[PDB]
Order: sequence, then structure tokens, then C-alpha cells
Amino acid sequence: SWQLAVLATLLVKDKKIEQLDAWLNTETIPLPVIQYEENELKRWQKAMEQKVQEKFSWFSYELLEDFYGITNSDLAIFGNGILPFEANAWQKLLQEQVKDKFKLLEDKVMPKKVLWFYAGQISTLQLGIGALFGFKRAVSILQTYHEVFILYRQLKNVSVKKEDYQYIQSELLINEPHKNELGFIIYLGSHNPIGEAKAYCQKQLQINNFLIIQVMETSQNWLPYLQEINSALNTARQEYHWERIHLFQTAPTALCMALGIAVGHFLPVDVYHYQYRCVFSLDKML
Amino acid sequence: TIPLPVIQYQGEENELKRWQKAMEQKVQEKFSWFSYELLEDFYGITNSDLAIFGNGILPFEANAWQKLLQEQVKDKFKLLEKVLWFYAGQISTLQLGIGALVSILQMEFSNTTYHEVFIKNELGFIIYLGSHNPIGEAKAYCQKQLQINNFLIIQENQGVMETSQNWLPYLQEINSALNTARQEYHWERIHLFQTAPTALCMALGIAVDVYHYQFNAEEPKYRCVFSLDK
Amino acid sequence: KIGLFPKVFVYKPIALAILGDKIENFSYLAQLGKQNCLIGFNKNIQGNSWQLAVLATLLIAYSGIVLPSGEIITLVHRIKKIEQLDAWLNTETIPLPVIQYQGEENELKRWQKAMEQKVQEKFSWFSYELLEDFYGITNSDLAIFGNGILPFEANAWQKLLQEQVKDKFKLLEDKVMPKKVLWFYAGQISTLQLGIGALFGFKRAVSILQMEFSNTTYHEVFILYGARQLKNVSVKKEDYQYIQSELLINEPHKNELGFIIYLGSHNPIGEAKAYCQKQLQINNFLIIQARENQGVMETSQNWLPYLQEINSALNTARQEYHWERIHLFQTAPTALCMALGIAVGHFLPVDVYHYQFNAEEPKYRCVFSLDKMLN
RNA sequence: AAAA
RNA sequence: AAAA
Repeated sequence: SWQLAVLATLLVKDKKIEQLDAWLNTETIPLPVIQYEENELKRWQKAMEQKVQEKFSWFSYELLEDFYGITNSDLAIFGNGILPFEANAWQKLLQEQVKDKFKLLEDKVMPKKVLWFYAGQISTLQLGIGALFGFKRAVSILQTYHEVFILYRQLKNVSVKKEDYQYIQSELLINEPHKNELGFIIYLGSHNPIGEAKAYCQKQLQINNFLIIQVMETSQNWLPYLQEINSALNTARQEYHWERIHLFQTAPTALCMALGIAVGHFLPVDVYHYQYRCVFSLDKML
Repeated sequence: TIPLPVIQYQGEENELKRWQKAMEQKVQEKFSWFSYELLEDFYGITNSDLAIFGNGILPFEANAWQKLLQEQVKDKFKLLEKVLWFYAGQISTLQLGIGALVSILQMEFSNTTYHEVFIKNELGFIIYLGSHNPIGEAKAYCQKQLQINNFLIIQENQGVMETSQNWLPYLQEINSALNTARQEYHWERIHLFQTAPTALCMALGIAVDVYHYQFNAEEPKYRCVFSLDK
Repeated sequence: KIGLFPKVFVYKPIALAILGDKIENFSYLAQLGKQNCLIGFNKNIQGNSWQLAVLATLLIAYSGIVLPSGEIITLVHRIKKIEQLDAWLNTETIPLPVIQYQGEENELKRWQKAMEQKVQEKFSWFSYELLEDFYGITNSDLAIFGNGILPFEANAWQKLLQEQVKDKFKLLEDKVMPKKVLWFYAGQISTLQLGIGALFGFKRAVSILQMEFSNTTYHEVFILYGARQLKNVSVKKEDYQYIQSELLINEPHKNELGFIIYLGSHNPIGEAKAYCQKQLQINNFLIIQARENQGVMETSQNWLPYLQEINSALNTARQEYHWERIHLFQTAPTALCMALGIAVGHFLPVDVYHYQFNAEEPKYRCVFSLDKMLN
């Protein structure tokens, strides 16, 4: 049984022999991570393993545990039951596992570079998870699994003017120019949240400054959507001052994740999950 | 042709020593036998003697500039004196007084070494050859304080002057323009303001009121720190 | 020649080393270093660990055992290869990878590892352990580090610049005294970089690096070594190819204007203009944005033109005007902020206002004044 | 304009 | 705008 170890030191340059050689010789070691029934967690993790094997046929979950110690639970943002609408539960969920999972897992694989492979379940929480991850992570965001966000600076392109918008249509509506706050309805999911969010802003927040961005071909790359979204945001933040932004958005988990990656914690941003509660605030992410 | 590298600095002594070592290397690639220990050995001129030095920031009071020029600078270039001077200084305006009282170098920072680039009757003499336009500030100071309306502006490749050749055409053109203005119109008092490399300022001095711009000073930012005819 | 090991003496292929037990001829030492030597000794030391000091003076204290292949196996003791040692003693410029960070030490270690890999891309002989062994700069000294988020107090920012930044480069350059420094710089907080560059100055050769997050590899976006083009203001407005500069003068009597730079993605123009018109009472402005690709500047290409045209616009705004005070509000790449602080320096009355994400309104605050940093 |  |  002492063969592979010697074989290992015969393949270091710094089931199958190719798997061991690429485990000891690659640099961009993948890590598939799911945000989440535990049986369904196992099924989704197996699907993620297959998807990351499509590009890295030498990578395996058991091999990952043997080589780096990262178990499937370490890659799992787990917790039983449906998510309560209370903000304390979401804040504690981010603080417990999601806050330092990336730091710990990158600390485990110290010499090699990292290519994350992220999948998720809940939409409005993907912004918090992406803000935790940040724009500085070489990450493939997947969606059978299909990788839809290839980020391995184009994700943060705001050059696209309102005239040459290929995918989305933006409509910034300002009724109180002296009030520095903005509603940020983003309509890219399934149901139309425009009326409910408008009523909520005009009733429970007294906001009449709202941003409306508005099912999607999963085969293509998903970067121009994020580019035009950020462009609309920063064209709105051009001749006016805003001190609070509130998301009321429906969209694929992948795109919300990438939007949390891009916009991040810089803007004063409180996402209100809809089943309408500030489960987290982006400026309070760090 | 004995080396004599004189450097003007105003700050901490450690940065002064770093600047001195760079200047020593600049002499060494032209005079390999020279060194600072050599300078303190054969001649005894120690590194502070070749340093026009003042701790901290030079205060923005005229008495300070006159004290700096008379106590050290006036006797610096005279008593320290065959010999050839390589000069590069910190304050651009102080080189005007230093020159008025030879290889004049300017530091190229990419490779971090110098290069020998030199081998009414009231008017505002104006020079803009650096990368910080003093035209508006000096013009406003003239109009609001000294009541000046006539100017001589000296100004190609602006902000980059090729520090791998001779800058003598620049100084020669400035001298020609100044002399032409003097022939055309008599100037009892010509007021000089400049944003320029320290090397060209020293050369211009080597070639009559001077004002200086201080970064950490309150308005007015310009004052007549000395007269070139004193 | 003298070499110290936990000492040896080297004289001018027989590298005969004398010893109390038995004199041996390590001919491969002479072969590795291309000089025959008669190694001296002063006391008997067990173990053949005196090889590395011998080989280093041949080519501070050293420890290790050489091999005929040139690989070194076991104060400098963390080296492995002969080329690393060769280019560690015989180079002209010592890379000094400086990273500014605010957070936890684990991400600091990761950031420094990435920056070390970038330096090794151009200087394969470099490494952090070898740097700390050869000259004593640890990872913390190169780190502008403070735990957690910086409090949004201008006193805290000025203090952080004072205790660490104001003397960091001076002390590090004093440490590597005989050799020049090729400063490899990256930072974290963009507004801090203006102060870091103003204290850095235009008198330092620097590779200012930005990371391509697609590969988690830094890129030499500001190459100012091998720097006068750093301060080129010969560019005219009609000759603008990278930046887009506007100058609004609504109050010519007031000698005050707001300098706003938008070369990142998150637009600061509205917030900064509101801050100037509502808290500083300023109507004059100098606004710089990108020309074509706003929010993305190609990290492969040289970023020097951006700063060139920015500085040219800044000094063209000063052509027919006197400005008692300039107010700087920027979103921009970390490297670009550092380069702009390097170029502009302390010569203008510029108060830089940082935008804090986790702060109540106003989120801008004059954390420092560019002319007041030397005080 | 305080090594332009 | 806290590795843009």
C-alpha cells in the first residue's frame, strides 16, 4: 500500500494515475460549494461533483477530503427547516458559517490558487453570500448543473450607456429630489414584484425614488446582464445623492450572487427578502 | 576637475543621506575614484558641508530665506571652492538664489539616478517648465498684491524635459527672451515666478524679485522671499 | 572574505576546506561558484552545515548544506536553489512587496502569498521567507495592517498614516541601504492610497500592481522603473485618448473647486457634488471620468496614460485660475489612486475625502489634506 | 513649485 | 469608493 506515496513524490513538480498526477500538480484546485432535506443536499453535492468533473475529471469529493480535509459539510451552507423571515436568523446564519468559510477553506489550501464553484438555493440571500465572497475571488457560479458566470474585471463594467442596452431596460423614477434614498427593484426572476415593492416603499418606507431593472437563456454567459445592471446603478448615482438603497428583487440565484459580488458592501444597501424584511445590510456585511 | 557634489535638502537626515548616496553614485559613474569617504578624507568636506540642509520644513517667513542664503548658501559655493560642481537641490525656488551666488544634474526616478542636464516699470517674469502650472496663481498674486499687468511668459514637451541630453537650449532661449525684453522695455523691477526643475533653476541663477510657493501655507501662497539684485 | 554561520573564511577546481577532524576537498563547491578557495575555520563544528556561508561569500548569517546538483538542503536557512541565492546577493534592485490591508491576519497572509507569487513572476529568486532572512523585513513590516474596519474618524486615518505609512517606505529603504528598491505595491482602501502615494512621492521607482481576479494574479499596471513620463503634462485636451475631463466654473470669485475622479465603477460624482454644494459651498468642479470603457481599465496594458492625462487636465485647470483649496473625491483602482497621489504629491491644497460604506450620512469626511501630510 |  |  506504500506505493502511491512514493508515486506521489514521483509526480510532484513544485483509482487512476491521472487523478493523482493532477491532484499533486495542478494549481487551480476547484471547490464546489452549495448554499442550502439532507438527502437533497447530498444529491445537489453529487450533481456539483459531476459538474466540476466535467472540467476537472481528476477531482473528487473523497479525493478532496483526503487531500485537503474539506468535507462535503464544510462545503455546505446547511441548516434544517425552511428559513424564518426573521432577520436575526439570517444574520446568525451568515455569521456562523458563511462569514469565515471562504477564509478557512483558502487557509486550508495555502500554496495553490483557488477557483470556487458556487451553487445556491435562496435568491435574496445570494446577495449577502456574494458580498461575503467579494469581487476578488476567481469564482465560477453554476446553476444537471450548468456554469453560467465565468469570472476566470469585465464583471464590473459600467460603460454601457442607457441607449446601447442589449438585455435589460432601466427606468430611474425620482419624485423627491431632496431625499437621499433609492428603491432598487430588479425584475429578472419569475413573478413580477413591481406593485408590491412600490406599495411597500410608498407605505412602510416613504420612498418615491425607485430604480426598476427588467426566463433567461442559461446556455450563454451571464456577464452583460450584470454589466448593464451596474451601469444603470451608477448612471442613476450620477446627478443625485443616495444614502440608502433597498432591494426588492427576483432573479436567478446565480445573478443575485454575482450582483452581491459586484456591488458589494460599498453602497448603503439593505436587501429585504420577500416570501419584506431587512435580513441583512450590505454595509453591515463587514 | 575635482568633484564637488552640492545638494540642497530640507527634511530628515536619513533621507538626506539617501540622496547623498545617490549623488555619490552619480559622480562615481563619471569619476570612479571619488567617494564620500574620499571627499571627507582628501579635502575634509564632510557630507553635511556639501548639504544645504535645514531640519523640518523651511518656514514661510522671508527672514528664514535670507538667513538660509546668507549663513550657508552665500558662503557655500564660494568657500568650498580646480573643482567642478555637480548640483541638484530639493527646493526649486532656492536654486535661483543658489545659482545667483559646471555639471547641474536632475534625478531620473525610474532607474533612480541623476543625469547631467547642464554642462509702469514692473513686470512679472514667468516660467512654466515643470508640471504644476503657476500661471494662474502668480498672475492672481501679481494683480491682487503687487499690481502688475505686464508679463514675460517662458514655456514643446512640457512636464517631461529629456533628462538624457543637454538642457542648455532651454536656458539659452530664456536668456535670449529676457535680454530681448530688457532691450525693448526698461524694467526697474522684474518679478520672477517659476515652476521648473531644480537643475534649470540653478542654471538660471548661474546665468529682480523672486517669489516662492509653499504647499503648507495659507493664502497668499506667494511672497517676495528675496530680490535677485541683493 | 568572511562568512558567518551558526563563522567561515574564504580565500581566492579545489575548494579545500580545513577542519580539525579531517580536511576534505569539496570540489563541487568550487564548481558551483566558479572560484577555487581554501576555506578557513576558527573552531570545530560538527555537521557539514558551514557550506552555505562559504558558498555565499564565494558567490548576515547563513545555514544549510549544499549538494552537487546545486540544491540546498538543511539568519538565512530557508533557501533551496542556487539561482535564488545568486540573484539574492548579486541583484541591483530588491523587490519590496508592500500590501495595505485592514481585516484579519489570515487574509493578510493570503494577500502576501499572492503578492509574493507576482514578484516571483518577474523575480523567481524572490520569496518572503528569503526576504525576512536576507534583510529582516517580516510580513508585518511590509503590511500596512490594522485589525478590522478602520473607524470613520479623520484622527484615526491620520494616526494610521503617521505610525505606519509616514515612515514605512523611509525605514524599509534604510533597511536595504546599498541596493535600490523596486517597490511592488498593492493596497486595499482606495482613498488611503492617495495619502500613501503622497507620502511615497514621485521620487521612488515602483511597480504598482493590480490583481486580475480572473486568475488571482497581480498585474504590473504602473511600471515606473527601468518615471519622468509619470509627470508628463504635455497632453492637451484635444489630445485626450483615455480620460474625459470637464471643468465647471460657476463662482469665479471663489478660489475653491471640487476635484472628482470616476475611473472605477461605483459612481461618486453625485454624492461628491452634493457634499461640496451642501457642506463645503463649492460650485467650481474638475470632473474626470473614463472616455470609452468606464469601470474596467485593462490590467494587461500600462495605466500610465490615464494618470498622464489626469495630471495634464489638473494643471490645465490651474492655467488661468488660482485655487486656494482643492477637494478630492475619487472612485478609482487602488493602483491608480496610488499613482495619482505619487504624481500630484503634496504640492496642491487638496483635501481628500474618503467614502465609508458602514457610516451614517455624511459618508464623506476629510480624512487628510494632501498639503498637510508633511506636517 | 520641497530633487519638476 | 475596504485589493476598482
